[PDB]
Amino acid sequence: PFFDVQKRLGVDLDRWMTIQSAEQPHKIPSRCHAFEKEWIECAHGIGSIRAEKECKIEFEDFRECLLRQKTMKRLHAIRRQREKLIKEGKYTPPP
Amino acid sequence: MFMINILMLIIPILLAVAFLTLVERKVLGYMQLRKGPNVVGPYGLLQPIADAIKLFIKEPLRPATSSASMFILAPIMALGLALTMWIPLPMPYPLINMNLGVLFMLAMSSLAVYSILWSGWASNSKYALIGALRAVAQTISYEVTLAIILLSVLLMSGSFTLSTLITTQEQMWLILPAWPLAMMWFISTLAETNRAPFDLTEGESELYAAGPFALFFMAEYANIIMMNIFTAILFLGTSHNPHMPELYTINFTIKSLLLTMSFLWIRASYPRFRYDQLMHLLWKNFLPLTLALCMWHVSLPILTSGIPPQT
Amino acid sequence: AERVAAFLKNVWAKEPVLVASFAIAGLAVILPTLSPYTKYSLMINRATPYNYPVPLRDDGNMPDVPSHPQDPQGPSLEWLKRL
Amino acid sequence: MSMVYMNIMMAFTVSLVGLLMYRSHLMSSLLCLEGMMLSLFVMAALTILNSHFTLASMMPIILLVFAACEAALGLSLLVMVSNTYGTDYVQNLNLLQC
Amino acid sequence: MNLMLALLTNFTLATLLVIIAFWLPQLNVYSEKGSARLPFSMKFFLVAITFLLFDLEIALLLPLPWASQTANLNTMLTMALFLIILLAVSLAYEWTQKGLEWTE
Amino acid sequence: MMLYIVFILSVIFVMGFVGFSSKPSPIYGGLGLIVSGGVGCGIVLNFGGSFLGLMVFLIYLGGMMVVFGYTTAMATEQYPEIWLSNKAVLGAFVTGLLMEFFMVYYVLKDKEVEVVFEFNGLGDWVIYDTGDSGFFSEEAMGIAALYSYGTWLVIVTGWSLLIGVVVIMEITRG
Amino acid sequence: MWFEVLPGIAVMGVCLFIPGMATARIHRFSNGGKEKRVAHYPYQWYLMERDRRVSGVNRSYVSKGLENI
Amino acid sequence: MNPIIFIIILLTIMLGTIIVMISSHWLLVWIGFEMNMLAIIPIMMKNHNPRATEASTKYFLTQSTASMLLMMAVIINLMFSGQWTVMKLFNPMASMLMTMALAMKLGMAPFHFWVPEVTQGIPLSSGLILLTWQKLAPMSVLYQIFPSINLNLILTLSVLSILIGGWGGLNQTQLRKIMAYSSIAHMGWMTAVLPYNPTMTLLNLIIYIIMTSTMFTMFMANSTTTTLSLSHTWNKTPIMTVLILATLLSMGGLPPLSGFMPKWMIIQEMTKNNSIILPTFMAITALLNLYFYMRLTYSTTLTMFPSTNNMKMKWQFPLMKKMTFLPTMVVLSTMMLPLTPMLSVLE
Amino acid sequence: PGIVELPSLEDLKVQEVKVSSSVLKAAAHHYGAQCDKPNKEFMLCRWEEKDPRRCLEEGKLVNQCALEFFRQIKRHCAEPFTEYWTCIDYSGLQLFRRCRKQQAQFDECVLDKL
Ligand SMILES: CCCCCCCCCCCCCCCCCC(=O)OC[C@H](COP(=O)(O)OCCN)OC(=O)CCCCCCCCCCCCCCCCC
Ligand SMILES: CCCCCCCCCCCCO[C@@H]1O[C@H](CO)[C@@H](O[C@H]2O[C@H](CO)[C@@H](O)[C@H](O)[C@H]2O)[C@H](O)[C@H]1O
Ligand SMILES: CCCCCCCCCCCCO[C@@H]1O[C@H](CO)[C@@H](O[C@H]2O[C@H](CO)[C@@H](O)[C@H](O)[C@H]2O)[C@H](O)[C@H]1O
Ligand SMILES: CCCCCCCCCCCCO[C@@H]1O[C@H](CO)[C@@H](O[C@H]2O[C@H](CO)[C@@H](O)[C@H](O)[C@H]2O)[C@H](O)[C@H]1O
Ligand SMILES: CCCCCCCCCCCCO[C@@H]1O[C@H](CO)[C@@H](O[C@H]2O[C@H](CO)[C@@H](O)[C@H](O)[C@H]2O)[C@H](O)[C@H]1O
Ligand SMILES: CCCCCCCCCCCCO[C@@H]1O[C@H](CO)[C@@H](O[C@H]2O[C@H](CO)[C@@H](O)[C@H](O)[C@H]2O)[C@H](O)[C@H]1O
Ligand SMILES: N=C(N)NC(=N)NCCc1ccc(I)c(Cl)c1
Ligand SMILES: N=C(N)NC(=N)NCCc1ccc(I)c(Cl)c1
Repeated sequence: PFFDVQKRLGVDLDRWMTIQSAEQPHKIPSRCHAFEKEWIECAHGIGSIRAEKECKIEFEDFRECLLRQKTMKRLHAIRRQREKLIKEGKYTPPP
Repeated sequence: MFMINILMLIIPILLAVAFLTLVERKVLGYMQLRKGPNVVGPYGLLQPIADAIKLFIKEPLRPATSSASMFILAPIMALGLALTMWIPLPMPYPLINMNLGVLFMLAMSSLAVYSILWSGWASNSKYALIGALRAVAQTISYEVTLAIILLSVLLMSGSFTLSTLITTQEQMWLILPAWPLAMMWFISTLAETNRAPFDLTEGESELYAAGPFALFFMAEYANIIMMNIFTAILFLGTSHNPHMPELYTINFTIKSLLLTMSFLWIRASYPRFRYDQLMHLLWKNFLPLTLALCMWHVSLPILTSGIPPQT
Repeated sequence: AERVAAFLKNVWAKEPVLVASFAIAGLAVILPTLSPYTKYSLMINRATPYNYPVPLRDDGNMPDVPSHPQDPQGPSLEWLKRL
Repeated sequence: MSMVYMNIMMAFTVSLVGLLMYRSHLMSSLLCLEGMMLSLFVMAALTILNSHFTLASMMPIILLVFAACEAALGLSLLVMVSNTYGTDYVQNLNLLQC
Repeated sequence: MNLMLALLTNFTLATLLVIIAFWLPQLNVYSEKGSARLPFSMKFFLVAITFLLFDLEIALLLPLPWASQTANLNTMLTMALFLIILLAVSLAYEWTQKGLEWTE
Repeated sequence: MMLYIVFILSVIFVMGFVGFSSKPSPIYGGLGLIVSGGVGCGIVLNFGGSFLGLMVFLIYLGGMMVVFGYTTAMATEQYPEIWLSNKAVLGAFVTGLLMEFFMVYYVLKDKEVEVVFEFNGLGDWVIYDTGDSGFFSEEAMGIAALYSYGTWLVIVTGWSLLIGVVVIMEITRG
Repeated sequence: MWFEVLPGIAVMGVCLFIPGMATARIHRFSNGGKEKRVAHYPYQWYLMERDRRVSGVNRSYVSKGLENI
Repeated sequence: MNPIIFIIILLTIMLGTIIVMISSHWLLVWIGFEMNMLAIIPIMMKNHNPRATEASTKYFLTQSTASMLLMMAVIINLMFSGQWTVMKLFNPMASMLMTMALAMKLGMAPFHFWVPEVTQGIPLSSGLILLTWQKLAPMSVLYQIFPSINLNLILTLSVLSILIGGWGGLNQTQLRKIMAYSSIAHMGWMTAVLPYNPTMTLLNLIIYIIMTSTMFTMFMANSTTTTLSLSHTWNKTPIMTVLILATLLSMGGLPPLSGFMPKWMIIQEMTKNNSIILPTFMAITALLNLYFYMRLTYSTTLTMFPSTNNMKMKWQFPLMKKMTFLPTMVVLSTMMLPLTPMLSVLE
Repeated sequence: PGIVELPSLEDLKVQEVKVSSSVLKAAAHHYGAQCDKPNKEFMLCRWEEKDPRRCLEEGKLVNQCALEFFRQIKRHCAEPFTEYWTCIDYSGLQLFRRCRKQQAQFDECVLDKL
């Protein structure tokens, strides 16, 4: 915040909803809770210039959980191969 | 097997609407020291059939409309939405069991105002458009209290599921703890359905034809019945015995019939509100009380320790 | 006390609908603070177990934590059964 | 990204281009502005629901409420423009040219 | 799937009744027999706009049956009453400013 | 397949947007937005957002869009112009549908497409969660938290709505 | 006389009675003679899906008892 | 407008700004902008005339479009980082959208067309708010997201604004349009230095606000909105003509006046970063502003323009307008250069 | 990246408790008391490990306890239990409160016989 009034007064006006690993009703966890927790703890207090390099591993994993781009690409690869074999008769799926 | 179930809801709804026209005429007649239909079939039982056939073989005089698509759209929307309002109703089992059934009915009913608006545009006449806008203003105004009254009741029920109202009223009808809301709810449904003393669309034009006229009429009377079925569930909850569901259906039907007859009773008894006066009945009388009773019904379960369960 | 009483009688005669609205809204704001049952609404809401009660690893110095659900340690809902 | 995001972003782009490419009616441009809100509501709701961000579930409601209040202000300006000129044509709003 | 079928049936039947209501035998063989300010009060605009703003407030009150299940009842009850009171203040403002009048 | 229901709804979503974004008569433009709103609610419904879906219907379509149509009938258009009668509207409408069809055809043929950015086309179901067995709606828990966690949000939201009433009465008094 | 209004009311009442009666009996017919299972929440759906696998005929309303133990 | 309502509406304009400045959540930032735009419109409309209605509508369309683009940036940021914290954005397309949205809100070139027109169409007091208080919230967001802004984009906006502001002001006789183009030019300096030292952005913003408030207040004091009307001041309030002269020279960046300090400091920070061409180009281009400031001094203070006979009737009455804080602001607007090292309080 | 290590199909085999949800609901309260110890050990393992692969053996003991629990009911109280869960199964919501007569018979049988 430009003027960090919240921290000066110790009052929580909107911090409670900034991240998905914060406290949630009935302890319902977000899907990427562990990934966001890891990235936040890696980058805590060292500043964003340092974190962009030193916490790239945690952030890449968290981004993978968020949008699953690498997982979908892998699934697309296996499916495409399976169609070829079905189109060539070299594979019959089990039951 | 589910399509059978849909038809066994649609067809009886349309038949009940047809014979409500007979019942309304005969009840009004006897309150007017006369008889009403009693020639077309024994006790007028064929009168709805003669009227239906007559209307559909009548010349469909539609003036060159400013919008062909909106002329067709309005009756389809009106009738389609009217039938949709019935599919979550527990009688005692709903056709579609919705977790947010109460909210679904509120959302669908709020769309019914488009048929009024579109039919105004299609009329190609600024006089009918102005009549449509006055009706829309009345309808949305009374949507405010219906939603808030409904919310206040659900604070004693605990959920938006319609069948949970049955459970809430196992020991006692909700009309006892909430008769002030039942009073304003009931009058709001009259104004919502443009029923007398709130029938200002009919009165003001005094001061559509054939099948397309018939369809708007069918949708109106389907809504009237559905509103009174909703009122019975909301405030006069019938007990449900899972091994004899038909005892629920008999008792709940009688309450809905009686509530619908009270609509005809009221129409026979009072003069019509002026337009500004039914606007003041809402904004300056019902809404202040509904807001205060909404505050009260949020506090009451908390202060009595009577918060209902979520599930 | 009297000029206010003469004020209430006027609004009761002229605007009974508004007098009732304000009266009900005041009770909705005031009564929760006076009611002796209000405290139970908090307890009942907390007694409803929405999620699994994850057991604690026993380190040998938790005499207030029951080992079995039917042991006598831990919160009791006897107060709720009577209510 | 997921396939649905392709079309939701496309809808926002389509309404943004509609908004930036005026015709004559101010109301037509106000509809495009609501279109952008509706696409934002869907994109936000999908992201929040799929990720199970529980406390963020209220955010689309707040978006809807505030943007509807914005639209009410926009409509009020349109009627005042229409009262002045008898139409809601944007071409009439060119006095401040000089 | 059931809800989709119910909706499709309801509006398909409504469509069929409407079209047949328009196209029935007639037994005749002869030839058959714009964007301005509508003269409508600003008062009717204010009703619709007033309905909208109250409707947006209602959207915020709708979660109340679920909110009453919270352990933070003190906060929840204070905020519910605050919202409804603000709704009442809105009505009081329109009322005392002659926004609910139909004369003139 | 019903496995692509979300994708199909989003295709109609875009077509409704190309409908009113081409800006025909504000009456027909309003219809295109209403259809898009309903289709948009269906998209939200299929992601598990029942309440959020019904809010679009209750508030966006039954609330805001009703007032839009009401205002249009009063202060804009009282009788629609023939749809697609103007060449500019038709050109814009056709162009958006042609673009949309190409995206749909290419993403369906390759089960992926790169329209500026690269998207997957396997179906939206692939990203769904696989472990739900709680005795409540999580969306309902989140929205109900407005009254416990969101005190600040309630205050500023309620204040803005009240000011909206005061403001619009100032604007329109003239 | 007033009771000649009753025949129209009776027809109306039977018409309103059929929807509720039909749904109740159709549910029993399609669910093995029991009430149709209600699943408003993921937990209830999870148990219903587990019942479908346990049934051995892919019918959640076909129950297995101690005879399967 | 009822005076109590006016106060509450003014307090809501401020509250919307404060919410933006204290928020750590993008949703609350967006709400602050929406609340602020809701309350500003009535003060633009308060004199009820077609020009005011056109100005408010053009303002509404610009600001509502920018706020939708901001919301889009926030949501893209949510998808690619799963959080709402107000800070650097985690997606270049989100960064561009937010930067363009804030540029539209600030009226930076090439999104500037609304500023001269809206300012012309509203009363002086409303124009004072629009060109001073309304810059606070968008600048306070740029202050926080700058680590992720595209350097070429932000510097292109800065350069275009200084050029368009300088050129646009050369052709104006209306005082409200002059201040508008002056505002566009000054926003260019504020954002040009942002990538290098945001503290100098704050310094230029604060000094800009003080000087702009002084000009508007002096225009209000005499109810002058045109160049010729201002040229009658010498025959009514000679002291005012001198205060206008000093303030205009300060706004022109002439030493030893206050308005030189922001240009001085911004040039220093840019050169420390081996940026030499851009500061030099900026400083020369700002001479266009100095030109049409000087033109006003000529017709206001340094010559005596013709008067009218009815002006004598005005001699018999005293200034009754509030002119709140004018003596303080004019001194700060002109005599602060010796205290330049005080800028470190802004760190 | 590495290879996601998975157990063998045979490492996951175990006797399954193939009774319907109404049967489990009817026995749930006694089952919670009788099989608490192996159940809590498994749930402690799952929450500490955050990995289903690390608690498979604890999950096999959960199944074994459940089977032995239902074998005891079958041996002794097969008829009161059958009447009780059959009453639960009729309800669309599987309500306890509609089956208190049958619950009392089942409860009285396990108390005497077990
Ligand atoms: C301290 C470190 C910082 C250093 C930076 C430099 C500081 C200087 C800037 C301070 C701010 C400007 C304040 C100037 C106060 C002006 C008061 C004055 O000199 O008299 C005004 C004069 C009064 O006229 P009247 O109202 O009629 O009363 C006398 C009866 N005849 O009115 C007249 O008679 C009209 C006079 C005709 C116009 C002549 C203008 C030329 C004189 C300009 C003086 C102000 C200098 C402004 C530029 C700054 C110079 C450095
Ligand atoms: C122009 C009008 C300006 C009005 C300004 C009014 C400011 C009001 C500030 C409200 C927030 C007060 O401070 C904050 O409140 C809420 C409830 O009290 C607390 O929140 C509490 O409820 C929920 C429950 O999970 C969580 O937020 C948290 O677990 C709990 O502490 C915060 O811990 C506290 O930091
Ligand atoms: C609900 C199902 C009922 C199924 C009944 C099926 C019966 C089919 C036969 C229909 C007979 C209709 O009978 C005919 O209706 C049309 C209504 O437009 C009347 O009107 C028609 O003829 C007159 C001239 O005669 C024209 O001026 C008029 O424009 C034309 O519409 C005819 O005068 C009438 O002869
Ligand atoms: C007990 C507290 C319960 C919480 C209540 C919830 C908040 C409701 C806020 C409503 C505030 C309305 O405040 C209301 O303002 C107007 C001021 O013109 C007063 O009404 C006054 O103006 C009217 C004209 O309109 C005059 O005819 C009347 O003689 C005069 O009293 C009302 O007497 C007062 O009630
Ligand atoms: C225009 C602004 C309008 C703002 C309106 C705000 C009105 C708020 C009125 C009710 C506030 C207090 O309401 C009620 O008070 C009692 C105090 O006895 C609180 O305390 C009660 O409940 C708590 C549970 O948290 C118990 O631990 C406590 O023993 C009990 O006394 C309640 O938690 C609160 O629900
Ligand atoms: C003005 C029109 C506004 C319309 C807005 C339409 C929605 C915009 C969608 C933005 C989301 C996609 O945003 C884009 O995603 C891809 C991967 O997913 C990112 O990644 C891409 O560029 C970087 C380059 O280092 C690498 O990750 C990689 O080469 C490539 O995948 C981009 O850095 C980001 O810009
Ligand atoms: N208001 C009344 N009750 N009398 C009346 N004018 N009824 C209208 C007659 C009617 C309309 C549609 C249909 I379908 C049917 Cl069957 C009968
Ligand atoms: N961002 C920049 N380029 N400049 C900057 N703020 N540098 C930080 C160095 C600095 C300078 C003056 C002071 I006083 C303090 Cl405490 C710190």
